[PDB]
Amino acid sequence: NSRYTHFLTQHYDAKPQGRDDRYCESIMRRRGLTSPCKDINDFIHGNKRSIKAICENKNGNPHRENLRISKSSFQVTTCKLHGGSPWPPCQYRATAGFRNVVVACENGLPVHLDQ
Repeated sequence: NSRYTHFLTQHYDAKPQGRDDRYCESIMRRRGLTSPCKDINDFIHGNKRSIKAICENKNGNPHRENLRISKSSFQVTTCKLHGGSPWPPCQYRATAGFRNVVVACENGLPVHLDQ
């Protein structure tokens, strides 16, 4: 698993078209993160197998206490809440970045994104 499933719902979108403010506003609503508005949330893009592989030597290294960092870089879109209210409509500003990602793994599956 349930935590791996939750990780995908909250943090994975394979192939976005736009990666702009409108995208953030749409996907945050679709993934159930707007009641109340989540303040910051990252979405990782690309192939699911590469993300799972962070949990193995194939695409990851030990990081800090009990986390793992990816060897490869990923396209990641950060959505940051704008305005002063916790309640909809939730307005977001998007950053379309590219970087290594840090996760915690359990039984070989990512279950938490650091962020």
